[PDB]
Amino acid sequence: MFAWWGRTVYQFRYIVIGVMVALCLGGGVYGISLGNHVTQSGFYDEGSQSVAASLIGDEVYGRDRTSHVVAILTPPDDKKVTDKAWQKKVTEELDQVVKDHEDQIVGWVGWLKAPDTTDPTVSAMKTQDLRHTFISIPLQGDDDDEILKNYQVVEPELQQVNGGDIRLAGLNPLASELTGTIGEDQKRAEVAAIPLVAVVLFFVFGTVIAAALPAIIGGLAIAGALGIMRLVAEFTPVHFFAQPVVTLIGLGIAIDYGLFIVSRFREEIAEGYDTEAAVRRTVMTSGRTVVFSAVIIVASSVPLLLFPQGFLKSITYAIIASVMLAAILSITVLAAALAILGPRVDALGVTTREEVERGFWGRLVNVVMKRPIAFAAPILVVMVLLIIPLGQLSLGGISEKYLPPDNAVRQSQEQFDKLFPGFRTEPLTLVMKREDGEPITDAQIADMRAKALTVSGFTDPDNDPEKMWKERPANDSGSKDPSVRVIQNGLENRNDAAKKIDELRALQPPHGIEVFVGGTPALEQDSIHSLFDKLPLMALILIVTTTVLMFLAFGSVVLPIKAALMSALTLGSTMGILTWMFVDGHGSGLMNYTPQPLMAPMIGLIIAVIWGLSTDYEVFLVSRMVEARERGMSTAEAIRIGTATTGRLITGAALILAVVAGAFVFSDLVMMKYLAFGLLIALLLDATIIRMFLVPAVMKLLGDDCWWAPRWMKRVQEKLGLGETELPDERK
Ligand SMILES: CCCCCCCCCCCCO[C@@H]1O[C@H](CO)[C@@H](O[C@H]2O[C@H](CO)[C@@H](O)[C@H](O)[C@H]2O)[C@H](O)[C@H]1O
Repeated sequence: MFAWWGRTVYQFRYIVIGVMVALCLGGGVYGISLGNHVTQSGFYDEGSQSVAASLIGDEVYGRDRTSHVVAILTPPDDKKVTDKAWQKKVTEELDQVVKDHEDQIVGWVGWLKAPDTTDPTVSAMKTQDLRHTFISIPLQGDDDDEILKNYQVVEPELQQVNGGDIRLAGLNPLASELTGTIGEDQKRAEVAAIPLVAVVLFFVFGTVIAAALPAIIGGLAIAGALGIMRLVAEFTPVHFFAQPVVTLIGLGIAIDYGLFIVSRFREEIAEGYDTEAAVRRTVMTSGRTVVFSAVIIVASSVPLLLFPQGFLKSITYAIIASVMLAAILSITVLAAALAILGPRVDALGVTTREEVERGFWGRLVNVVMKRPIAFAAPILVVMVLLIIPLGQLSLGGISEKYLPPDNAVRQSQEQFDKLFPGFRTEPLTLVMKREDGEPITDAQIADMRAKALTVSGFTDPDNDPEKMWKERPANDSGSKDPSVRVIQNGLENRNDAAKKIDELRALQPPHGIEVFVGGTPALEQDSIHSLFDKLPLMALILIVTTTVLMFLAFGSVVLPIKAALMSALTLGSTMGILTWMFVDGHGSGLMNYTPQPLMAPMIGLIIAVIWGLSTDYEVFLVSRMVEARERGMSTAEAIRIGTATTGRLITGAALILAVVAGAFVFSDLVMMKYLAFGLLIALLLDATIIRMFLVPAVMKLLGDDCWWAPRWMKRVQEKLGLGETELPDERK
């Protein structure tokens, strides 16, 4: 199968370069417009009750646009807000930007619009010392994405009022700053990561052309991957986070895939094979290894589709499209480029000891295999102790804390929450709905409200139980159906969300009406629950599919079960350190972030990426161990030769993916630091502790058992065209 494709990619080398590059280049220009068709929601279980409570509530009471923008206005020269001359100056500036942007702004609302008023909440829009006052600027739009795109049209002119002294906070100033970290992370990779991976590529090949090919394949991969997702956006929504994942993960392992193809090609050239025979032996070995490695990551990402979070679904599609296009380009464009170029892939040089490290790998493995229990036992018990911090796992939602504490937009929100306490609330909603269609009586409301007061832990700023669980305000865009009435109240502690939500759902609603418990604490706790309910079924599918794929890439049954254990150990040890640094705070003062509960759908993603990544690096290693073993060599020889003919490649393939990960660990977005650190930690763990010690030690204990497989299972692999674990007699 790969032997057949090895020679066909040489006979049609000119057209597979022309056609496949054209598709990858066509998707690039078609993918430039991808940033204009992305959404920000998908963190909640869309088929849950808290979401239903939000759909019903917005349909009846209307969407709330009061929290879109809150602008803190401060008069210069210590003037008080009662300065009539200053009020006239800023109101005209506000009336001016609304006049110029009627299509983006509904209007502005606040104490300035009525300085002499008797409304308490409007009079609370000013501080007791008359030095600050805030306004609400509701924005136009039918969904949260159109609203945010309207705030970004007016923010510069809005920021210029009051001599520039205006603090913008609320839902949209933060969302602009959160989604803006994406571009900050891309530009940081284009000026700091892609130059670093250029000098890493040159120190493995010594010539510019051999080093430039994996980068070209990686560029063609993301170019064609951004085009695939732009086509996906024509049918279903896609999230903003799916663009960095293509750069953070797809661009990294695509260069890794293109690395084993070019290295194996130069290896066959030095052995004395001609250009056609070389590209066929790489496809039978590295090309086969890369295809298996790509399908494994796919098998690591599809179980996330069991999870109902659309944020996850959009990301799996980006991982699938990036790793598969990478493998396809590796055995098409790259394999044919090596066929056209040939040994003048080593021609140019930098002007335009490789055998001594390969011996150091042999010496280290012989030390490991000589006293293996002295290496396996201390390593695996240390990794188990690194899983202990995972017991302190807490889960939360998005807030202004996802930015560094020195972020101006975050500070403007925190300044609002201390000058004007009471306006910012996260209430749990009791959405009452009658199936009669008849109005809900005032007694039905006071009855459901009386049951909500039997549940402690709810906010009471007035110090009166009669003022608790008020009705939600009715905006002028909602159909005031008296069949549906909702009452809401916030919590004294967010940590009581899961507890108090269950206490509200346990209340017996009035005879005819049915109650839906919603609010952002309910939305968060329902996405948490949906992940950890299908997390075991996800892990079951994740493990059995990756294991059988390695049984085909290799020829053994115990080797895939070994790697699964070494991948589970690397997983738990990596997530325990992350819980130790992003939840408990160890490393927050240096990396500039605040420890806080994690986004629950993000632990599902980090499980998928780390697993498929650690398995891929096991496939890169053992593929040469089995290939040497298939030549009749002993187990200790197959091990040594395995981790010596690839000990430099796997080392180099890890630094590249670590550099691009090291560029996202500086992201102002904290959950990107969590993801990029997870790749950085697991990469170092796999490429050093696992590869150099735990793999040779455990395989030495097993001996010839390492390669064993039942016979009725080896012929199946053989039957499919996947039994090319060993090469043919060739003369060169
Ligand atoms: C390959 C890996 C396979 C791993 C298999 C994992 C199986 C499932 C693990 C436990 C499942 C239960 O999931 C449980 O959800 C509740 C929801 O409150 C979490 O509760 C935790 O988070 C929520 C939200 O902050 C709150 O309860 C509180 O922060 C904390 O107690 C528990 O921490 C978690 O244990």
